[PDB]
Amino acid sequence: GSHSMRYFFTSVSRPGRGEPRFIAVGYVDDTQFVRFDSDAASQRMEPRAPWIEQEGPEYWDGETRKVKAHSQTHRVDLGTLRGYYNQSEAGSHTVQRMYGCDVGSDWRFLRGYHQYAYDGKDYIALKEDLRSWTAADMAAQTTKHKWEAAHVAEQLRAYLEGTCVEWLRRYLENGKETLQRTDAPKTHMTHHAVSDHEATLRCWALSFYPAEITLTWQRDGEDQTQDTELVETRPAGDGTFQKWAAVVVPSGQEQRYTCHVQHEGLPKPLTLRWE
Amino acid sequence: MIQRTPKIQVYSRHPAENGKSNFLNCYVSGFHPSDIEVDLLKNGERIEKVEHSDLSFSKDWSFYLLYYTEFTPTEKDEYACRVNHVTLSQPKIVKWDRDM
Amino acid sequence: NLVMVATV
Repeated sequence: GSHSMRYFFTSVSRPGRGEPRFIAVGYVDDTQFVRFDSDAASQRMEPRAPWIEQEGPEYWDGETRKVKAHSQTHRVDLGTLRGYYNQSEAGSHTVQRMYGCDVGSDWRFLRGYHQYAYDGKDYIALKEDLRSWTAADMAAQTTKHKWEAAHVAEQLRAYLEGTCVEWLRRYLENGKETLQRTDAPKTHMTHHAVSDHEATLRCWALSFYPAEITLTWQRDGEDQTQDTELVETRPAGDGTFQKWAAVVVPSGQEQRYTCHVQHEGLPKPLTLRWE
Repeated sequence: MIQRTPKIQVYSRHPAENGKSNFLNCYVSGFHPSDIEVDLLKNGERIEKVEHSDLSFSKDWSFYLLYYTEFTPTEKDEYACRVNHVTLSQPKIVKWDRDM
Repeated sequence: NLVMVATV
């Protein structure tokens, strides 16, 4: 359906222990394709998807160039945020920045975004219209002004509506076998006897792509959300995902319960039943 | 100065089949700040050739990481995960239940 | 493909 490109930047100070940690990751949909890590050897932007490896020197030299410009801008930011907030040079603090663009099934621009965060909390963010900002508090107000006076949002809106999406569209072809795929969940159920008056019923979705999925239990057709244990959707490690939902059933009523799976890759919603 | 406690899942990449080689996963997520210490254990001993994904984060800004290592299930060996974080009063250990 | 990069 739709598709997205997103870059994630984690910048963490290490006072009396040197330069800041700076990590950059890049994703198209749920697939990472690149990484930068201040602490690694190459100081290059490295590929983490096999489709991107044959991009060329021009691409790699540029991404490295830019990823290092980010690194530096983030090295300054950490100090500037120490000041805004009147904080000690002793403290280790964290900055986070996420930006990316989305195309619809038309592979036509749909939306862009840019969020910045100091210490796990919203700082400033590009609003949906990509022409104005939302400073979260008093400190971010200074940035909001600074950035409006720099016409920062003009420059972002342009990247997001151009470079961003055109390259998102590029990658979707360069890795069409990976990215335009739809690995439907491999599903099955299990039954353990938590006691002799009870038994755990667990619904498994394995090896699916993308991550978006929905697992739900029912008793007599009626949802058990209140009484269901959902784990977070988790990485299998091979570019697919996993997830399970478990209910406890008083022995005898296994018949009453059903599990339900909704995914992109299923033509019809699966209705599992312990029957 | 927010602070989130790490969520921990210990699981295998493929269904666990004794004698057949696999990858052991320890997925920690929802924590803040980013400093975290994750080990995988085999019978209560640290595994040395363990790797981890690149630091990324969710919609609420909390961080998540996958630690993984090639391994082969046997009837005997008990594998587990050990996680230390600031929000954790003491190193947390989560056993690996192949048959979950 | 990366994006300046303005500081706070």
